[PDB]
Amino acid sequence: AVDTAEQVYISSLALLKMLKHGRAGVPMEVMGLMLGEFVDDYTVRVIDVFAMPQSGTGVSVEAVDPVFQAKMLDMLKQTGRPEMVVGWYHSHPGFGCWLSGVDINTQQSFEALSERAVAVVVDPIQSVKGKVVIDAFRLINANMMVLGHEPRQTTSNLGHLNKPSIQALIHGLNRHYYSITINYRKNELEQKMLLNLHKKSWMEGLTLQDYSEHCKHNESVVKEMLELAKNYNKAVEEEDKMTPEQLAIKNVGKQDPKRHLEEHVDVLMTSNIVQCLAAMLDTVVFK
Amino acid sequence: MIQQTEITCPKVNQFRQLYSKVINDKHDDVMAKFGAILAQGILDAGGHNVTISLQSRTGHTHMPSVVGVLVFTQFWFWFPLSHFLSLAYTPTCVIGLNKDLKMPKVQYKSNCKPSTFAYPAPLEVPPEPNFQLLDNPARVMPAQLKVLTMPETCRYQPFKPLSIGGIIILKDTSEDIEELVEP
Amino acid sequence: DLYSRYKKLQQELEFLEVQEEYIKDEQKNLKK
Amino acid sequence: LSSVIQNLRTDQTLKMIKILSGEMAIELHLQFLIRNNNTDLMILKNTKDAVRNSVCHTATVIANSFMHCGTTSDQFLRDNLEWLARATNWAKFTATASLGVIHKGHEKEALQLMATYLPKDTSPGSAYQEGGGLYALGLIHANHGGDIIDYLLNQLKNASNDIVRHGGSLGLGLAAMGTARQDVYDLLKTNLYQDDAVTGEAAGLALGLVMLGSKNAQAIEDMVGYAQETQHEKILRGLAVGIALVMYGRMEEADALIESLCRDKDPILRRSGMYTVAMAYCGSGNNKAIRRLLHVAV
Amino acid sequence: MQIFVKTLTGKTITLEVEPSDTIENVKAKIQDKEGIPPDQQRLIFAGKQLEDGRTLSDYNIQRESTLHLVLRLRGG
Ligand SMILES: [Zn+2]
Repeated sequence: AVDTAEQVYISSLALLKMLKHGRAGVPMEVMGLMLGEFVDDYTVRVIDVFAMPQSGTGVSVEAVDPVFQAKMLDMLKQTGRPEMVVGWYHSHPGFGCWLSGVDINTQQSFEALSERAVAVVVDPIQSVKGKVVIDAFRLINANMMVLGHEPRQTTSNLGHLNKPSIQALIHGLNRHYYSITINYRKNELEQKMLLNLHKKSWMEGLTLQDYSEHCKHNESVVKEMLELAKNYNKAVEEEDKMTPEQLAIKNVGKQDPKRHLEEHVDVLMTSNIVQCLAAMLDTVVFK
Repeated sequence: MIQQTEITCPKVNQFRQLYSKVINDKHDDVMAKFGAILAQGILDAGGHNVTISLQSRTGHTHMPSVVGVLVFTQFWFWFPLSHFLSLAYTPTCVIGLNKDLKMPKVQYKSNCKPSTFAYPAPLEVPPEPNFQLLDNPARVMPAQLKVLTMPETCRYQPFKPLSIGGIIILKDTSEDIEELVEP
Repeated sequence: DLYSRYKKLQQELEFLEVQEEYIKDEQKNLKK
Repeated sequence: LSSVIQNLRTDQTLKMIKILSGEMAIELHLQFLIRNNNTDLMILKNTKDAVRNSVCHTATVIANSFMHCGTTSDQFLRDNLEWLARATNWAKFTATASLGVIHKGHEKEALQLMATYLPKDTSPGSAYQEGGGLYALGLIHANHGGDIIDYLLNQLKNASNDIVRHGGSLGLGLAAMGTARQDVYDLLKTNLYQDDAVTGEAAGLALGLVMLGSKNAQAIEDMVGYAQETQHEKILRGLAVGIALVMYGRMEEADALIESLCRDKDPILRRSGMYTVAMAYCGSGNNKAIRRLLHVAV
Repeated sequence: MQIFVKTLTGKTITLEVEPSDTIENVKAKIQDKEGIPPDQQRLIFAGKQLEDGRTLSDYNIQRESTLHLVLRLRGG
């Protein structure tokens, strides 16, 4: 029955609803419903996600009147397209991703009312540098605890798509629920135009760096590599002429090799060879 | 390593205990031991009687042996695809059948510059000759196909020069042929 | 053995001109 | 061989037919494997007892089938049948698939042996038994036409479940591998246009099997014309191999097709173009191909 | 009478209740047929919240009426 080759197909505009609704209420645990489609037994997609209003605190979240949900889904039928729900989500800002006490109670309610109802956990205050810790989990029945739990190895791609860390396998993994794999449904006329509007330019190439601070910046770059050249003179030649060990403390905890002295030269070329050639075009182009 | 002995490379016994280490350990992965239990069946495939090769006898290449191995490379995506590796199993026989039923038991020998190898014995541990006579349905390593020698003391000499394992005929020049047996 | 060696020196030359190419190509993408 | 046996018939005549189709060449090969046998029982016992309640029964029934391929000896299906009936739902599929690998080549004997297990009388609620059963009959009768293609063709005309549509199709494409019969080509086209999201791996592999080294003008165009509008990924991986398996050693006659799949940005279809340039170039020292292969490798 | 409880999951549950019954009886029947406690069920009739302190005749619920089943939504 249950496979280990499921991949949820979230859309790009789904995940942008997830982080924006999660960053909106940070200290109060936002809470919404996830709308998608079951195309077959073990691939599920989710493209558009709406939200629900909440009244919860920073550790638990309640709900509102249920006359809002059925009136929402009725109005989404006539506009765009209709679907049936495939799960739900929340935000766990404090800790990582595991299913709490009432989180497993609402999971039992949805997998009995609906079919399978994958739940998704989002940490909004972790997705900071370049990476996100979004994950989706899924309850397993407690009766099949003498046989396999997510058994029946069909493929071998289920091992490198997820590696549960020590903070994950202590709460519910793997005796209560299990994790599921996430890929991103990327296509054309959505992804290319996503970068055709964000990291683009027209006049940025043919624009001067305004020499009031350009050559002023090069003063404080020449003087610091001047001091590194003061440091470089003694360092290598004293090390080689005293002991030829090619080793200790000048090997274990040092930082002044021939890696540090040319990267300041590397920055100083790219900042100036471009800046020299940028002032060459407009002499020809602009009369 | 297929149908190879200790004298071919000493790393065979280093790997068989490497297989037994990672399959009799408890603190490993299912994915790690899955490659080990698969390596048990490949190394002893067919009872040391078949071999895999993308190359035929006469410089040509096999179509099903390439098909059998490239679909086997797709074992990540579907585990019953690994049954298709059996299409690349090629025999290592030298059976000298001359008539459509005549299978005489010709005792041909070999000549090895080292001592004996080639079909080791199973282990259960819980003045040497070099002219070993073999019958016609007998295995032979593909690396010792040139060091065999037809029996010059017998009149029965084959038509094609037996220099590479495959199938040949026996040019019978005597009278009163015998020794037919079929299980 | 004066002609069989002569083609083998070409194939060792042609492989090596390929083997110098993509490693030189890989170093660009490995900087990325 | 099928052409030269057709141009031959355009006794010593009947003697030279049988050796050009191949009947005794299987028989002496079968006789060679039933005489000589060196399979150690103890190692397989030393691997069986070191298995916990995990998924490794499939790993063992694929292990013995490799080392008893053509041995035609059943002893693990005889000493612990209760151990074989432990795991389920594809282990029963793989085990009856493994029975055909052990009987690698009989052409009559394994048919009447597996004539005991009819595909309507073993179990009504176990399609994996007959699914791996018909998968095993294709493994045994490989590259030998006759009644057996037509006997399996009529079974796929009246298949019950889609699991049965797998092992029937992989057996039927393997039994007609390289024949390019139009009748099995029509059945596997309309199998692909069923819009089924589970037999797409089954139809994609076997269609390249029956069209192996054919270079059809329309099969490649229909399969890449099908694998653009679909919305599953097993349909894309089945057709990934099948558009590679249709061509085998053309050496300059796929260079438009190799470029057409690498220029596209579907990741499966870029991956499938790499298998096609592998299969079109066998044993060749094409410096331009290895130039192109390693540039897109990095 | 026969009612059509149109749930929000695309599944219509047919029940055999009486016009003189209440909401707790329907909740108990749903719990017996599936496994959802009564406190986690919110029956909605034409955008109106049904209360357990009234009967089916108070909300003009006749034979074959479209309902809406909403479960208790709460996370932590
Ligand atoms: Zn939660």
